[PDB]
Amino acid sequence: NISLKSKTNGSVIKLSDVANVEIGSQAYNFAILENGKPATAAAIQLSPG
Amino acid sequence: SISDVNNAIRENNVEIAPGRLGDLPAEKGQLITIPLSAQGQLSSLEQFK
Repeated sequence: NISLKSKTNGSVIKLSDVANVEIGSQAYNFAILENGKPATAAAIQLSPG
Repeated sequence: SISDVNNAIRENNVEIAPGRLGDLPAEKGQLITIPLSAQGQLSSLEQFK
């Protein structure tokens, strides 16, 4: 419902009329299989010494 | 003014961000990804004049 000020006729349009708003991931780089099924994981690297 | 000579160079000698074509929040059935870029800057003396 963030209102946008049109420049053609001076209307009042919301954000949902020119876009699509959803909850999604921040970056879409990596994905993980584990046995053929989608999951997630984290890789742990040990310190020097 | 000299602030107008400075602003004319910033508009006309600009660095455009490259991007890709087919980045990973993508459609279903996309086969080819390819980088894209645009030459925004100037190169010689004749363009600067």
